[PDB]
Amino acid sequence: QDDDIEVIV
Amino acid sequence: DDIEVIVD
Amino acid sequence: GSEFSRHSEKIAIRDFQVGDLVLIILDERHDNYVLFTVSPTLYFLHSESLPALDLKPRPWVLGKVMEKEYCQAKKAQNRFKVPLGTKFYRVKAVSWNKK
Amino acid sequence: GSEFSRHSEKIAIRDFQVGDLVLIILDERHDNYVLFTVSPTLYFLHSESLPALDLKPWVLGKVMEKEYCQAKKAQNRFKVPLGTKFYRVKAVSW
Repeated sequence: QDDDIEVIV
Repeated sequence: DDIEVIVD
Repeated sequence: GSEFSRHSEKIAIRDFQVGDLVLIILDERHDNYVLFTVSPTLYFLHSESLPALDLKPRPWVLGKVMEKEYCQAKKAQNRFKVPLGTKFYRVKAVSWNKK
Repeated sequence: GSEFSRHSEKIAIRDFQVGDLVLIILDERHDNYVLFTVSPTLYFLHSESLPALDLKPWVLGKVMEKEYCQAKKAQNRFKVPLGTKFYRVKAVSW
């Protein structure tokens, strides 16, 4: 479901 | 005078 | 002061004190601006304060508390559309950008 | 923190930290609940948290977690342009 976004760290 | 101040 | 900061002002929500940052919103059923609060008590904005907030009888603004007076409605018809005998506060405020 | 202090808490409006009290509002333009903020950055309420706050597709909540995110598709759940950076916040009841 978190396909339209990416977590950036 | 519709309202009254109790404490300021 | 745009970077991460620890001592930014936060919005007061009850037991309002001189200097508190507050969220001022229109209360439809009383045709008056009020403080956003979790208190059961009504905190009405003083009429003297609307020009300093760019308000005319718009949704919301941020202000700073200058004064608060505890009041009672003495007439059934009154400026705040509250029942006779209601206790409430009237709050003077200025824009958020005053220190 | 102490009990009194926990009661006298105020609403954070920027630089959100775990434990902050926040005001959550529906942002119809972005099809999501967001944290009320005076920052230009968007802080979305994580889908996982809506039931915790008695929400179903304002409320007060306490920040539990935050994640920094970038939109990787132009059509995305958040109705933001490709490449927009924003936060997603998990929150619990106050």
